[PDB]
Parts: sequence; structure tokens; C-alpha cells
Amino acid sequence: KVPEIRIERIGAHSHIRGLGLDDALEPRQASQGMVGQLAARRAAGVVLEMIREGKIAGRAVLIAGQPGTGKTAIAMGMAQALGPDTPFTAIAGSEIFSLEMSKTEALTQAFRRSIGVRIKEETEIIEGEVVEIQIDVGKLTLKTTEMETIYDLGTKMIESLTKDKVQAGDVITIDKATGKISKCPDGELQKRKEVVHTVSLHEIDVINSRFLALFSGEIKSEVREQINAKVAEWREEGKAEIIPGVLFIDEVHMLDIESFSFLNRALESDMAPVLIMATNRGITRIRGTSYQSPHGIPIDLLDRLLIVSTTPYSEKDTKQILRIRCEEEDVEMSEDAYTVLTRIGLETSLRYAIQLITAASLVCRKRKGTEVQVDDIKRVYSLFLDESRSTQYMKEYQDA
Amino acid sequence: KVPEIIERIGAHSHIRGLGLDDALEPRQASQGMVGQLAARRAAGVVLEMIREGKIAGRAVLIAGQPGTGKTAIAMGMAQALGPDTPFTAIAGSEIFSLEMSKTEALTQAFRRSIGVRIKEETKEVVHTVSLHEIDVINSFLALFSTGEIKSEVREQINAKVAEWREEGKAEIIPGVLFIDEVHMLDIESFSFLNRALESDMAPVLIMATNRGITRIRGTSYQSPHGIPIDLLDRLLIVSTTPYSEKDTKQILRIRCEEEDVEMSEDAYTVLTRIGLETSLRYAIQLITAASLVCRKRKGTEVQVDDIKRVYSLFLDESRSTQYMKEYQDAF
Amino acid sequence: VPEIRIERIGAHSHIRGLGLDDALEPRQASQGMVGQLAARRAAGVVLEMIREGKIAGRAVLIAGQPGTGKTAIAMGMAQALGPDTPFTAIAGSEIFSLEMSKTEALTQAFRRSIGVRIKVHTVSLHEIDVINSRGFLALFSGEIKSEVREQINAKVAEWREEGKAEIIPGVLFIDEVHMLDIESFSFLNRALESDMAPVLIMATNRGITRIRGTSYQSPHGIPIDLLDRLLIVSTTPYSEKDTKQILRIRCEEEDVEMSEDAYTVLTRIGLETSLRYAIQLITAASLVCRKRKGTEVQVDDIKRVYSLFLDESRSTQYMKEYQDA
Amino acid sequence: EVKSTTKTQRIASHSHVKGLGLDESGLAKQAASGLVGQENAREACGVIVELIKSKKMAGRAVLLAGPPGTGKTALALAIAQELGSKVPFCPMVGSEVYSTEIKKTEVLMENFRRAIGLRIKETKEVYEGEVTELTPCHVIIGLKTAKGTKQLKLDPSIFESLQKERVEAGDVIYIEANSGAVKRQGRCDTYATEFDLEAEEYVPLPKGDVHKKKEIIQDVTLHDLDVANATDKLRGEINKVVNKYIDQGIAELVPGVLFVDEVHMLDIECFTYLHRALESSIAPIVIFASNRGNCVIRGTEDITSPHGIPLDLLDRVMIIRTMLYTPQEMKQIIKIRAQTEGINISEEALNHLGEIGTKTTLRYSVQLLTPANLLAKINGKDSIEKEHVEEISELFYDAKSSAKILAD
Amino acid sequence: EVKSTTKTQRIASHSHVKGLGLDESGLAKQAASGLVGQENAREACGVIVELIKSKKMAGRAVLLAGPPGTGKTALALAIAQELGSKVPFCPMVGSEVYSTEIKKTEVLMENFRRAIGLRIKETKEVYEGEVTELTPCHVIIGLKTAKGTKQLKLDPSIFESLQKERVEAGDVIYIEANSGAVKRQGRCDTYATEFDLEAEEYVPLPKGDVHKKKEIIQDVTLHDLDVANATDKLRGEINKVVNKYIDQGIAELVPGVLFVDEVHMLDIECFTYLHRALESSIAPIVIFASNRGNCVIRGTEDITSPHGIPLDLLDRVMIIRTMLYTPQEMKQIIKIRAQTEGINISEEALNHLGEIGTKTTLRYSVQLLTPANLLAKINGKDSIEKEHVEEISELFYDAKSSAKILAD
Ligand SMILES: Nc1ncnc2c1ncn2[C@@H]1O[C@H](COP(=O)(O)OP(=O)(O)O)[C@@H](O)[C@H]1O
Ligand SMILES: Nc1ncnc2c1ncn2[C@@H]1O[C@H](COP(=O)(O)OP(=O)(O)O)[C@@H](O)[C@H]1O
Ligand SMILES: Nc1ncnc2c1ncn2[C@@H]1O[C@H](COP(=O)(O)OP(=O)(O)O)[C@@H](O)[C@H]1O
Ligand SMILES: Nc1ncnc2c1ncn2[C@@H]1O[C@H](COP(=O)(O)OP(=O)(O)O)[C@@H](O)[C@H]1O
Ligand SMILES: Nc1ncnc2c1ncn2[C@@H]1O[C@H](COP(=O)(O)OP(=O)(O)O)[C@@H](O)[C@H]1O
Repeated sequence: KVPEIRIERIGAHSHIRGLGLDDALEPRQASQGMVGQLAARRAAGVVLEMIREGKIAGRAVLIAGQPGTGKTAIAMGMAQALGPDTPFTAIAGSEIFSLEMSKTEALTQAFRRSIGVRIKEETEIIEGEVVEIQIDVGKLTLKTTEMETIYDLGTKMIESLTKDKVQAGDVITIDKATGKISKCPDGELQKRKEVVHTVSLHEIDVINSRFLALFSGEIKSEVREQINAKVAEWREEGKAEIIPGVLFIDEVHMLDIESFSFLNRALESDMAPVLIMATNRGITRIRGTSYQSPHGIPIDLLDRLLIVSTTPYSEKDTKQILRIRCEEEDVEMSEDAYTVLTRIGLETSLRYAIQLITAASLVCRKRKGTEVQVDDIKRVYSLFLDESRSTQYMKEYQDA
Repeated sequence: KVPEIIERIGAHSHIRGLGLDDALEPRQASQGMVGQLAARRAAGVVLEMIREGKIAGRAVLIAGQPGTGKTAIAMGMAQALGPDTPFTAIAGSEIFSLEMSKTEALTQAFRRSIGVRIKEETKEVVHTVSLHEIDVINSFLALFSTGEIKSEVREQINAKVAEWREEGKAEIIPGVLFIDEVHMLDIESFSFLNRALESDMAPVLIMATNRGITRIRGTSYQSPHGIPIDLLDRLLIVSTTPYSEKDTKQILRIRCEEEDVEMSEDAYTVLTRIGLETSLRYAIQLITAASLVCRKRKGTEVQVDDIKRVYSLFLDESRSTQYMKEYQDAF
Repeated sequence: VPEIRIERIGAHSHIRGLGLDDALEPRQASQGMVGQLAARRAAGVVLEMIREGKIAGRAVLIAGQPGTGKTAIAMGMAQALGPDTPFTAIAGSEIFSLEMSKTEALTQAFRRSIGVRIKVHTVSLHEIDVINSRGFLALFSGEIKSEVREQINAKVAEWREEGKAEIIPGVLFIDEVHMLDIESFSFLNRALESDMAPVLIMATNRGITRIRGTSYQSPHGIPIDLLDRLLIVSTTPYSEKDTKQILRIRCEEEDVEMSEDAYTVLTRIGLETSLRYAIQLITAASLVCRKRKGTEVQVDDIKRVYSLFLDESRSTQYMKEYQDA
Repeated sequence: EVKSTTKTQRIASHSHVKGLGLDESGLAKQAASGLVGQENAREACGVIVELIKSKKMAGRAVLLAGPPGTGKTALALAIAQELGSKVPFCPMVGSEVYSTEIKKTEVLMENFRRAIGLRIKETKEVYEGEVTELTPCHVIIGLKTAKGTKQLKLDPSIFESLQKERVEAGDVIYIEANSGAVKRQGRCDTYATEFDLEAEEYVPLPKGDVHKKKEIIQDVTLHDLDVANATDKLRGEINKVVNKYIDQGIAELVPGVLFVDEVHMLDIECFTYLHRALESSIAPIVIFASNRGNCVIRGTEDITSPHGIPLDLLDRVMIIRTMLYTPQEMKQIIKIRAQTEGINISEEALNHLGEIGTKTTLRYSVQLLTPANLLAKINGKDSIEKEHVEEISELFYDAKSSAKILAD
Repeated sequence: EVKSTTKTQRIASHSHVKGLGLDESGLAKQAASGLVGQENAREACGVIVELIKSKKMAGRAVLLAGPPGTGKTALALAIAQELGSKVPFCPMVGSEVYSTEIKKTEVLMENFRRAIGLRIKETKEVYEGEVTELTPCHVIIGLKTAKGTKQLKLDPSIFESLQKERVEAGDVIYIEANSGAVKRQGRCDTYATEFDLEAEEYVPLPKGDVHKKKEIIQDVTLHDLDVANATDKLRGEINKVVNKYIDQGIAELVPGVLFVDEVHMLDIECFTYLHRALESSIAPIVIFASNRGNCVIRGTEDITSPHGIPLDLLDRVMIIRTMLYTPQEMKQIIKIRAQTEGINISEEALNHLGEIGTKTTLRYSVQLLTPANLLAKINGKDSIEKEHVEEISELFYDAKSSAKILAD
């Protein structure tokens, strides 16, 4: 008995479709929805080459740079370029400290939800041009380039098919929807659509185990053991395939020496996913110890790290990212307002500039306007503050 | 099956009410308490609050140098609420116990600060008993050879008290709970105090402190009086000024009359000086040693030379600590 | 019940007692011991105390720089107390063990210093315990029961009653006593108050040092209650001829033949760094000389070995000087 | 059904708040529904409310950064009142998560369950009518409806509840037919004057029968559900019954507002729990309140973050600042509080109380209203005067000045 | 026979090393046995091997004291390989004693049991002979020895293993009779030239018969038996089995080399276990490594000691200093690494890589081989050039430079 079926939910990187460099490791300025930052993207491409040719095992990637430069964007691009169905987890370092689960459980969940299984289910699809609508419950005369065979089907399904495009389409899936495209009926009458849907391990654990229940998390070891054995069973028999995904850990310095050991122990395995860390801190103390090392990472692990650096954005790059995000969020904007928003983003932060978009859109919608203007941007800039402004104002208050 | 039934040391036996009266107007002589007129007036205002029912969700804090009788003010307010108003006077350091966790200690204090009247027809004799006494009944070296009051006894007692309240022969009197040196409590206990005060049958809370801006125990933030902000804006703060010569003379006279001591006038002046720059309670301690010394030489009165002998025999706090401290510096 | 460190590794096999004798008068040559007459005389006074029975409730402490012979003095007093007296030589860091808590470790150390004589076989009480406790590597495989020790204590009482066994109070040595915290010092203080209690020698090379587990500083990192009941013996650092004689007797013990110039260069090396580093160099030099088909160790072999293996001061200073970048 | 387990003490101070008070254009009129002044934060609060209405706040949260006594809790309560009729509101401080008897998980558990609410709606044949006659005997009462005046047998407890609601003849009220309970809804339009209209505080004759089929809506929170059952199993069985109710179609789940004051005193594990709870489709709009700047996160050492919030969660947070009140506004807030408390006060006393407020805080001035009223009543007056306020301000002190005095 | 659980990635970077590269008199040649430079430390290591073989390490230990990337792990592996043909090597960093699931005792014992190797010598029926023909019919195979050609049925798995071993007609190889497996011993001496001798890569015709009784020597590790039982119960059964085997006299337990890098990260708690372990009669030669001087012992708070090691166990430790590498030494090292990795590299590319090595570290330069090789392969070359090395240096950074950039 085994039943089956975050970042994309908030949609902060919905425009990232692959790395975009291509041209045999040569970055394109526009590419697939990624602008600027050529060196980091090319290093990421070299990382994909290493992963593809099987020479990455035992190593990991680290991404350094100031916040708001696109570390998670580079990770998402690498994950998408690795494979169209590649799982991608994007946890934060502080997240593993939980009231419910221990650090072991949190890191194990993050690891397992990064490795995926592609379940390949060969559903038997009935395709065929409907020469005649047979009445009814009866059969259905379906023909292709092989033969013409009657297939039993319900009366209500016949009533739905008569509404469907006849005779263009009528490519039904077994006990499922009827896809009307065109006359595709070809080859044999009973084809196999091998739906290859990839899910990571963790959804398999939660589905196998126990709405608002998320308000009222540990997975029992027996479930983990049985799934570990039975996934190997499907791999042996051939139903599914195991795909190494990407596990991203933002602000790696918040981890401690007591979990870096777990990272080293776990990633030293065959079915281990690519490990990406991100940090914006230089030399800093290792949590749980007294010594100071670069990036808050112990020296033993750090010697296995491919370190990439992300440079801060410039005028044109920031304007381009703002344009992409506005297009993705169904927001219309003017040129001078775009310049003002770009200036605001470079002055304080790109994430704050992205945050201001929805507020500006709503303040514009309220006055029955279609194009967000510079006045709307200035209004939402006055309403909501960023980190530096609030800290400065209220620290000036706290001077006593 | 359920049966029924601060002063032991007698350091405040002379305290009988706050003494202000006259429609919230402090009387200099009054009944026991002497001086600190502003503190008396603020205590009377708080007393009016407790009387009408406008103190719920609030508490009282008294800040002042040690030896200014803040515990005396608390005792006076407890007395003026009625002759059978329970009064607990625990210290902040008394909640750290080998057998009782902070939960049990604070719960025991709170339940000991709530009284119930028992009318008993034979004439309905009224007997006022605190809840904690009733709890300890349902359980001669017991003080030496646990004390954890079990939970089921507590719920049974609460249900019994509710039943006896609805029946109409027992009535609940909220007492006064006093916490001396409140800066020694930690955040995990301040939270318990904040949550327990949100009850209908909640005793008046008085906290006393003698230290200013201090780190909250359990945290790393500086707060006034070592009390978290979530409890500090629900506090009525009164401050007691240090005594002067005439007031200390009067308190010394009252305490000597209470403890059966006959002292000469110049001896009273010297003891007032004693209580003037060392501490008043130190002089209070010295009176009994002087009385014991005077009986050794077969005397009825206590002379100034008896004070001069007793002062050399026993040391006050400042001299005793400075001695060892400067020895250690010289070591 | 069934019946039958420093000696196994060595470095103290040549010391057959203090050798002072002559009614408490240190002899320069004596029985293996070389120099340090004052500490040896104080130790002899301690033996006199133990024999007369005036040591109950007290204990001995030995201070001095490392490499001066505190363990040598302890072994000498152990040998002088009798031919088969137990001698345990634990350190202050061996009571922090993954398996045994400090109580179990210190109790094991104490019972490894209370010997029993059976008629002659002398065996440690803790050895009897381990014999009465159920693979060629069992040292890999503590917590040796809680009731078996009581049963063995009762059986030892019986063996004392009917006359089949004799109790021998041994010696328990704790090197680097500042390692212990205030927790273990209380256990030591409580355990000394027994009729069958071993003589307790502590050693330390540290002056004013904060007591571990507390915040107050004390001499030698020992609480005052124990520090006021101690016979402190101070050992002075060696000089050239003493260490030369020490190296000579050690080499005679480990079957090494060496020339005079090699002896004096080894003595100087030991004077600069430690007696233990100079002692360590001897075996390496002997093995180097064997490869070169040489029977007598020359001074150039000392050169080679001193260049090969580094001492502690150089090793630490080199990499402290490394971290300048 | 069940009672309410809302801590009214924390809300009683903010009782004059009846919403945010914005016009159609969203501008602040500086005086509406109790709130006065603080225009910028009120406009931002209205923008937040609009975002909540359109479900654009997927996981984003609100943070209010300002000095103490600048209306952060008042703004949160105003948002909670603006989001609907009776959207639940549960204010809490971080310090409550540190309890010696209950785990931090249980505290955050309960304070989350107090925030989201449930509107139960059900058509009942209740005694909705006009009280034409009252004859307490078995309390035979005449209720007039679209049918006519019907005589009903009630209980003395029901009549006592009717007295509690202060009901006179000619009031459109429903008395429960299944159990029996009087809840005032309004008066009757049979005895309506010109200024009394229908579908308002005056209700016309209840259409239908005396057993009128009316859609009763009761507002509850799951915390009252858990305390209704006299453990995780209890919460689970409430979970399943609520799920059954919502699938049935007689229940509606509404997201409330969860106010978190003193955010800097939450452990870094509590922030992770809050982030995990902010990830659900149904969840309260978590509003933080901060008055400490770059602070060390509890649970970690030598790390500094804005407002003591980890950079993981804090990037999903919008920041609204609350400015300090001016003395002219000071007087208006304190006047509103006094008027709502029924404490008459003179103009010069109001001036001096405003000076005291701008000196130290506003909560201090607010608590310095009952003592002044009692000192006025004791003296034999009805209205507080300047001398009374000065006397009561000399008698009692705030934390800052008391600590300053004790330092010397 | 059980499989192997050696962590091949930790010894993958050290695969060219064959021994210490020491001549007969103990001196060190400049380049031999896949080892370049560090003649002083290599001579010291050879002396230490002599002491270990002479049973003079009766409770002592080694410490390699040198800056990072100076061959400490390489010299430890060289000592392990010089100890014998298949002496176990168990590298470790102290940080792994800090685990959440398994305790410190479990980690340290697991790493100790990875160094106590066991040479099994099992008497088995064997099929050492020349594969004359392979006619598929169960693939009956003819095996030739001194007696003649015997035709026997062969299992498909053994045939697949023979194909993996690449054995053809005219090859004297070994097969298994009781179990069934093929190991390539060599070709028959029917084509024996001057360099093809007997009992070597060329094996003559087996005297006797195809079916023989042979003592098979096989290397195993105790922890390998631990992973072959799926607690301390299984371990106890393993020690009992090992005791039975050794007392039978058919096997020998060999002490290995247990490397501990970053020795300062071990607690004083772990050092007691280490000290009580290496004192045993059957114990691996525990070799530490360190690159910091006077350091605080972890577990205490103010007691600083050499290399973070307590003064008790440090007494019985010999210290060997490892020096830095000159540019030509680094060039030779990187060339050896490239040759062992099958990567062709130019001369000026090696010059630039050596410059990079002397600038930051050696292990970093070693790691910058596969990325450069793949960049060259994508570009369309066969060997790495200077441009590829420069470009892969501008793409990937190292810890120190990345931290320096992140400083501002
Ligand atoms: N090179 C880039 N191309 C396209 N989008 C980018 C790029 N760099 C940053 N962004 C956008 O900026 C937003 C914020 O960047 P993010 O990666 O969250 O910052 P951080 O590096 O601190 O995680 C992201 O939503 C991302 O889409
Ligand atoms: N106004 C007063 N009237 C009567 N006694 C007083 C007064 N002020 C102080 N005392 C006496 O001073 C002593 C110390 O008072 P208390 O508040 O109990 O301790 P402390 O003041 O040292 O904190 C008490 O014994 C009390 O009788
Ligand atoms: N007086 C002595 N007689 C004989 N050997 C000595 C003497 N003093 C020191 N030694 C030798 O010096 C070596 C190191 O001394 P040791 O007792 O280990 O110093 P520590 O007091 O630091 O333990 C020992 O092997 C010991 O044999
Ligand atoms: N702009 C405002 N309009 C109306 N009332 C206010 C305003 N600001 C504060 N108050 C009132 O002042 C009292 C103090 O509460 P509050 O300001 O929320 O404390 P804090 O700011 O410390 O959270 C509250 O009862 C609140 O109703
Ligand atoms: N003397 C040497 N001979 C051959 N290869 C070496 C030598 N020294 C180092 N190497 C190689 O260079 C790399 C240096 O890393 P390593 O020696 O493990 O550093 P550390 O010992 O400080 O951890 C290793 O992969 C090793 O194979």
C-alpha cells in the first residue's frame, strides 16, 4: 500500500525559465528572463556542465554577495536548466530551528523534498476520429490508422462528446477528460500516454502518513524505511526513475557546526541532490563553536565548495528586472515612474522595490486608474518604509 | 471528605490600618504608621480602587531605599481592607525552591493570598481561612523531613469552593499578595504573574523594589526595576522617601513599647542616629540585644553605654562587608 | 567470586623507592632517584606519617614545573610503603569520560588503590570487581554494576573476619589536579573520610587558577576546604648533572648504548625543552642508528632525530607565527 | 451556544475604536470612529485592509514600528474592526511565550486559534416578534408577528434576561424556541416615529409566523470551541467537526488579526513557527509591533537584525511607522478616552494631562484618569480639576522617573 | 564476502601515492612513489613506520603540524600504504563527532572500527587454470592445467564476471568452485618473454589440477562486518566471531592508520576516549593533524593548550612539521594530479596554476582541474590552455578572497 499524488506559490521567480546563457557556455544579455550578472551565470553554467557529466559528487556550490543581487535567481535558473521537472527546494538557514521538529528532521525533510522520483504511468488513451456518434449506454465507433473498434462508453459521456468538436479531436484518456484538438488519432487505436509526473520524496511521506490540520510534523521512521525500500523496488522493476534535484539554503551562516556534519554525511551519497548555499556575510563565527571561518562554514566542508560571486546590479539591469516583474504581475507602468522606482531600488533595495509594486497597483486601482503613475509610487513610498529608513528613524528616537 | 481548620516574627505588630482616614488625608500620628505622607495618600487612593472594583487588571509597585517601611505600607493597606483580609509577604528569591518549581511556589502564594469566610451555626461563627491552608489540610518534622500540593486536590478544592459559594454560607475575600525584591523574579515568572492577574478572584498585587534600571532576569535587555514592559504599564508606582530624625525617633519609641523595653532619652537619640546612617531595622535589631545586655547587669532601664556595648558586639551590614572587602583587597 | 599503566609503558621502572634512608637523609645516588633532596625528604616525612598513622584526613600535593618528577616522587613513596602496594596514576582529564560519569570514574580510581593480599598474591579491589563482571578487544566492546561492588565489599569484610585476606591502603595519584572541578573535589573530600582510604597525592604545575565550575580564583585551582588540609611539597627544576644521570639510567634500562658527546647534547636538549622530549628522542635515535648498521649512537644521530621530530614549543610557535597572515 | 473567551482587559483600553475612518478616496479625515491624528499610518492600514480583501497578502505580514503609546495596538484593533463585522482580535506580547508550565508551542497554538474565527449561520424557527404584552406568571407573553399576537409560555430566567436587555413593549426581538434566550435586535416599526426607519434599529413586523425562519449568525473562535469541551485529541476533534461544518455549508471561516507586541522577545524558533503558520490558505493577518532597533535575536548570540526579526521572515513584511502625537492631538485622544469612560474633566485639567502625556507617554496619562476621578469623588466633587490632576500626578509616578529617582 | 564501505571521495584526491618513496638507507628521493618534496617529513614518517613495525608504538601517537594544503593527509595515507599492502586508512575531521542522531561515542567507535583491519585467509576449492575455450551451449568452459583440459558447466554470473575481467583464450586465471567468481591473474607462460615471469602478471600452467585447495587472502574491516549484519549486540556477535576466527589461526587482525584532521575541534570529552583507546594492545596508530597553535580546549573555557590537545595525551605524541611548497614542487604536484585524472595540460597553464597555488593554497589549485577541463572540452579543445585556467580562476573564487570581497 503506497498512495501518491512554495517558491512558485509566491511567484517571486516565475520569470526564471532556465539559466539562459547557452551558446556553448556564453551568457546572453537578455536570455530567458535573466538580465545582467554575466560572470555568475557563466560559472553556474559550468556547474551545470559538471553536474551533467557526473563530476560534481562530493562538492557543492556557494553563492556570495550582497542581498538583492539574485542568488536565489541563479539557483532557480540552474535548477530549471538542469531539467524541466527538476525539484527545487529553497529553504533558509534559520528555518531548521523549529519547536516541532529537531534539526535532524528539518534537514532530512529539506533533503528528501529535493530529490525527486519521476513516476512514469503509461495510461491507455483512446484516440480516434468519431465517424458516427453511437447511441449510447452502448459503444463508440472509434477509428485510427490501425482499425475501427467499438469501445463501451456511458450515455452522459456521449452527451458531452456531442458537444465536443466532432469530428476534430475526441482523444479521450481512460475514464478521464476528452481532448478535442484535431483529427491526435493516428497509429494504433489504443495508445499509451506515459504521463511522467515527478514528485519529491516528502510528498510521498506526507501522503502515506497523516485543511486546517496544518494549525493543529515528524514523519515516523517506519514510513521512511518502507518508502526507501519500495522506491528502490520501483527503480529495479522500472516504473519510476530517480532524479537529483537542487537544495538551496539561503543565509548558510545561520546553520551551526552541529548540522554541517549532517550535511557532509548526507551529501556523500549516490542519490544526493546538488547542494547550493547562499550567504551575504564575510568572516563570521561558526555557530556552536568559538573559531571564526569565512562565511560561517567549517574549513572541512568549505574546501569542497565552488564559490561564485554576484556583483551588485546597475541602472539598466535593475530597470530591466523591474520591467520583467511588472509584466509578470499584470501591472502597467510609465517611463518616469520606472526611473523613479529604479532609483528607489538602487538607493535602498531591489526586494523593497519589488514589494512596492503591488501596493502601487492597488493605490492606482482605487482611484479608477489603469497606468500606475509616479504620484502613486511616491504615495506608496511614503506609506511603507524599508529596513534602513525605519531603523534610522526609530534609532534616532531611541537615542534618548 | 473535606475538613476545615510576618506576624510570627512580629516586626509589624504595631501596624493597625493605614491611619490616614479623614477622607484621604494623612494623619501625622495616626494609628501606628508615622510619616511618608505622600505614600500614605497614594496607598489610600489604591485602597479606594480596591474597594470599588476598579483595580482589576492592575497592580501596585513601591520603590524606595530599604528601610523605608514599604512592607509596613502593604501591611497597613491589608489591615484597612478589613480585620480578616489575608496578607502574604513573600520575597522574590523565595520562588526558587528545591522541591517546588516556580509554578508551584507562585500558585501556593496566590492561593494563600485568597481568603474565605466560614459561617458555622451552633450563632454563625465566622472563621476566615486562606485557600492554601485548606489545601494543606487535605494532605512535627514535616517542615524538614516535599510540599508539592497535588493537582487533583486543587481542582477538588476549587469545585468545593464554588459549590459553597453558590450555596450561600461562604464568601471569598481577595487578600493582598506582596513580593519583596521583585527585581529578582525572572521573565518566566513575570509571565505567570501577568496571566494570573487576569482572573475574577485575583488578589491585589503589591511588588516592592529598591533598585533602578536593571537587566530583566532571563533576558538581556535593560528595563526599569527589572520588570518587563508588558507588566510595567499596568502598575501604580508609589515611592517612599527616606526617614528623618523625628520619624525614626517615633518608630523606635513605638517598637520599644511593643517589645517591652524601657530606654532613656539620650539612648533613644543614639539609637536614632544608628538608624540614621546605617539602617533603621539595624537599630530595631539592636534594641533586643541592648535589652538582653541590661538584664545581665541587673538593670531595669537601658543606658547609652549598653548601646555602645551592643554596637561593638554586633555589626551592621556596611561595616561587616567593608571589613572583609578591604581585607580581600589587602590580600 | 573469582580471583586471579605506569609500569606497562615504562618511564618509571628504574625508580625502586625514594632511596633516602639513613633515618630520613636523602642519598644522592639512592635507589634510582637522582637529585631533588628536599622533595624526597618531605616525601619521607609523609611515609613516616603514614606508617605511624597520622595521615588520616589529610592528603599530599606536589607542585613544580612539568618534567621535574612529581610522578617519580609518587612512585617512590608507593614503593617505599611496601613491596606490593597499589599505585594508581590517573590524570585530571580522565574523569571526563563518555561512558562513566565523574562519580564512577573517581570511584574506580579509588578502588584501584585499595589492594588485598591473599595467602602471596596482591590484587586491586577494582580488579577483583572487573573479574567478577562477565573477545580479544573488549577494551572497545564501563559502568561495572552497582550491587556487585556491595557484594564484593561484604565478601571482603568476611575475608578480613576469618583471616584469609589482608587490606593494603595504596596510593592514588592525580596529575594536573586543576582539571577537576568543584564537583569532583567534594567527592574526594567525602571519600577520604573512611577507614579503608588510600593516601591521596595530587600534582599541579599551575599557580593562581580559577576553580573549574565556579567563578572564584584559588591557589592551584583547589577549594579552600581541601587546600587547608594539604601537605604541599615543592619540586625545583633539575640541573645539568641530574638530567645527565637520569638519561644514563633510562638508557641503561631500555638497552641503549650511547657516547659521551651524544649524552651531553641530549642533556642540553632536555634542559632546554623537557626531560620527556629528551627521553622520547632516545628510542628514535636508537632505531635510526640500527638502520645505519651502527651499534653506538653518535651525536649526528641526535642531530637527525632532533631535526625529524619537533618539540612542543617549536611546534606551537611555528604555527602561531603562521597565523600572522 | 457557548460564551466568549476573549480577554476584554486588553481591549477595554481601546474601546472608542470603531474602525479606521477613511472616506471613499482613502484620505484620512483626522477624526473618525475614535481614531484621531496619525494620518499616514491610517492610510497605510487602509491599503493593507484592501490588500487583505483582494487576497494579495498570500504570506506577507504587517509590522508597526513606533515609540510606545503611539497607537499601534489601536491601529491593529481598527484593522480588525474594518475587516468585517466581528473579525476576531487577539493581542499578545512576546513575553507570554516564556511560560514555566506550558510549552511555547502551546502558547502560540492558543493565540493563533484565538485569531481566526468562524461565522456559523443557520435558519431557525425562532420567536422573532414584537413584545406586545408581558404577564409574568408561566410568564405568558404576547409576541406579535406577520401572523398576529400569540401567547407564549416562558421561564422566569428568560424574563430576567429580557430585563437585562432592557426590553420594553414594542421591540422586535427573537426568543429562542429550542432553548429560550432573549437577544435585543431593535424596536418595532409598529410604534415608529419619523426618525425611526425600517431595516435599521427599528425593525418592521417579522414576516411569516411567530416561529419565524430567521438566519441567525453567531460569531465564534476555535478557542471557545476547545474551552467548550469542559490535549491534541480535543483540538483534532474540533478540527474534524469544523471541517464537517464548512463542507455542510452552514459555516464560514474568517481570518482574524493576530497582534504581536514586543516582537524582539520571541525566540528564533518562535519566528520559524510563525513563518510556518503564515504559509496556510487560512491564517490571521499577523501584525508585529516593535520599539527596539537593531537587536540580537533571542536564541542566537552576536547576530543583529532590524527589530529583532530574522531576515528570513522579515523580508515578507511591510513596515508602517507611527509618529509621536502632538499636544493638540494628545488632548483629543485623552478627551475621547475620558468621555468613553464617563469621567467628566475640565479644559485646564485636560491641558495639564496633555503636558504630562507629551512628557512621558500616553498610556500613563490614560491610566491617570481613574485615580483622578476617585480623588475628585472623595473630595466631594463631580468633575476633575487641575489641582486634582497635579496631586494625583505627584502621588503616582511612571517607570522612567521612578527608576531615575531610585538611581540617586 | 561483504562489500566495502570506504569513503572513496576523501581518498580520491590521494590516489597517486604508492608509499613513502624512501630508499634503502631511509633517505628521501625528490620524487618517487607518487610523492614530491617534503623530504624531511617523509624521512620522519619512515622512521615512524620503522617504530610501528618494531612494536615500539606501544601507546604513542603522531601529530602532523603544518599549514593547510601541505600533504598531511598525503603523508598519512603514505604511512598507511607503507604499513602493508591493504592496511586500512580512515580519514576524519573532528567536526563529525558533533552529530544529532548518533552520539560522540558512536562516531568515534565507528571511525576506530574502520581502521582495525582483518586479513582473512580461507581455505577454499578453486579453479586456477588456463581458459582454453568458451563454447556456449550454461557456457561449458574448458580449463587447462598440468593434468589436462577439463570441461565444466559455468554459471552465467561467473561468465559475466569473466567478461568484465576481460579474459580470453590463453589466459591462466582463477575461478571459484564453492561460490563462483573470476579474478584475472594473467596470461599463460606459453608466450613468456624476458619481462613476463612466473607467479606474476603472467602465470604458468597450474601444476596439479584445475580443482585445487587454495588459501585465499582477503582484506576486510570490522565496520564492514557491522554493515553486514543488517546496536552493540550485533557488534558483540562480531567480536565473538572475530575471536573464533583468530583463535582458529586462519586470519590476522592488522592495526591501521586513523587520521584526525582539525584536531582542535574535538572536545576534551573525546580526547579521553582517544587516549584510553590508543593505549590498547590492538589499536590503530592514531595520527592527528593541526594548523593552529596554542588553542583553547573545547569543553573547558579558559585552559589553552598546544593544538587544542590536553597536556596528558599530548605527552605521548611525536610532532612532525610539514613545510610549504616551492613553485616547481607545486607544478610537479599538479602535473601528477592531472596525469592521474587523465587530463592533458600545457606548460604555461601549469605555470599559471602554480602561481595560483602559491597565492592561496594547493588543494584549491587541485580542485581547479575538472572545471577547467570541462570548460576546455566545451570550447572545443583537447588540452587545458592558459586562457581556460585564467577564465576558470575568474569564475570560481576561494574562501579568503570571497570573504575579502564580502567584507565591504
Ligand atoms: N540576474 C537577474 N535576472 C533576473 N532577475 C533577477 C536577477 N537578479 C535578481 N533578480 C530578481 O530580483 C529579485 C530579488 O532577488 P533575490 O534573489 O531574492 O535576492 P537574494 O540574492 O537576496 O535572494 C528576485 O525575484 C529575482 O527575480
Ligand atoms: N511609617 C512607618 N510606620 C511604622 N513603622 C515603620 C514605618 N516605616 C518603617 N517602619 C518600620 O521599619 C521596619 C522595616 O520595614 P520593612 O518595609 O518591613 O522593611 P524595609 O523597609 O527594610 O524594606 C519595619 O519593622 C517597620 O515597622
Ligand atoms: N629524581 C628523579 N629520579 C629518577 N627519575 C627522575 C627524577 N626526576 C625526574 N625523573 C624522570 O623524568 C621523567 C619525567 O618526569 P615526570 O615525573 O614525568 O615529570 P612530571 O612531574 O611532569 O610528571 C620521568 O621518566 C622520570 O623517570
Ligand atoms: N491615533 C489615535 N487615535 C485614537 N486613540 C489612540 C490613538 N493613538 C493611541 N490611542 C489610544 O491610546 C491608548 C494607548 O494605547 P496604545 O497607543 O495602543 O499603546 P502602545 O502604542 O504602547 O501599543 C489606547 O487606548 C488607544 O486607544
Ligand atoms: N608531497 C606530496 N606528494 C604528492 N601529492 C601531494 C603532496 N602533498 C599534497 N599532495 C596532493 O595535493 C593535495 C593537497 O591536499 P592535502 O595534502 O590533503 O592538504 P591537507 O593535508 O593540509 O589537508 C592532495 O590532494 C594531495 O593528493
